[PDB]
Amino acid sequence: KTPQIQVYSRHPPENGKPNILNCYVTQFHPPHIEIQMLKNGKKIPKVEMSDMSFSKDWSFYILAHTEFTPTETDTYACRVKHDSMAEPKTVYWDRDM
Amino acid sequence: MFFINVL
Amino acid sequence: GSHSLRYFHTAVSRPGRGEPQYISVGYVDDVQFQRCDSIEEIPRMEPRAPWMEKERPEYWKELKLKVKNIAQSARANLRTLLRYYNQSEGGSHILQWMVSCEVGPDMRLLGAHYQAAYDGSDYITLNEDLSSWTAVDMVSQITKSRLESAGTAEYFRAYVEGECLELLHRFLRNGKEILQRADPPKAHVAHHPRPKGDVTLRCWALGFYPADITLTWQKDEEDLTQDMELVETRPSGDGTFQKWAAVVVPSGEEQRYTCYVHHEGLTEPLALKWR
Ligand SMILES: *[C@@H]1O[C@H](CO)[C@@H](O)[C@H](O)[C@H]1NC(C)=O
Repeated sequence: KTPQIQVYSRHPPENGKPNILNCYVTQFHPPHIEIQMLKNGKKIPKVEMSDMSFSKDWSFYILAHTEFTPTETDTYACRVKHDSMAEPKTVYWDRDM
Repeated sequence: MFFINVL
Repeated sequence: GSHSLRYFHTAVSRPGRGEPQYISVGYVDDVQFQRCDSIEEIPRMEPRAPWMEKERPEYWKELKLKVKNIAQSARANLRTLLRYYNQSEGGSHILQWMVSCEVGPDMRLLGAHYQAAYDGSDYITLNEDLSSWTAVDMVSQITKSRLESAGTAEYFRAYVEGECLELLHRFLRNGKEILQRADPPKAHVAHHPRPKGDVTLRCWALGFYPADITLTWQKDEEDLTQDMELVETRPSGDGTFQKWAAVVVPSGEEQRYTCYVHHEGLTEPLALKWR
């Protein structure tokens, strides 16, 4: 059970307007996992994480999030490491999705 | 907060 | 209308350093109200919802005793499961189970559930009659015979009629403003031209509670389920949820397509087009 990843903002994004960036990681098993959020390819150290829970199919899910103000030039992403994968898995924030 | 022993 | 108290429990036989041997999270409907865990035999509890500030000290003291007992019991059961399946030690194995009770509009009991899984696969399920069990293999068949000849389901009924309903009633009263509400979705259609010349129409729904929602697209009258691109409903992080559903349409025909949003905060589905 490899993790699925969604990266998205709490509110519709607006440049120069503060917001929250979410990394929603789901459908993985076992629960051990590493999640790192990135800005311009570099680790964001100020990341909060919800408690881990699981759904009725027994797979686990968790929400990582961080405060951010979007701009025209900064990129954001979420990188996940799980035993079910040989290599890490990264998903980039797309402001239209 | 409840648990049943299975074996 | 209907409301549910739900607990999601996980026990792990060989956790990594700093990871819990046992963790459970509790919800009323789609709102988490606490986290319990045990790390290196040390139990900890954290409230997650405002109405838990109303609980008297004795609630937390009794909860801590339950965490200790449950963690201890789950570890023992993991030991036994390892032997019945002739599985080697040195590897980490996982025991999960869900506990819940549900009431209807009259706040009277409607149903309850107890279900367990081993290493991510169904192991045993308590049936709707709350007295017989559904097994999946020869080992869980041993469990079924033991529970049914022992009548252990009667002890779960006593938990449901007692503590489960007690807390569910009390949480719904103390957290009425949060739990006995429905926030309807705020919806709009976004327009994204593609190089091919066609167009992505993405129907958004934001700010709704509870999480259950349906987004669908129609052209004229036909439903376009097979043509849609959807995302799983996802938490915005502030207590509300969001979702979108998209179709690819020819340029100049965007007004032929209608998005419908179904949510319990609405009396009829919301219909909208690109504007
Ligand atoms: C498997 O069963 C055999 C015989 O019943 C026993 O000798 C062995 O210890 C078992 N293995 C494990 C890992 O329990």
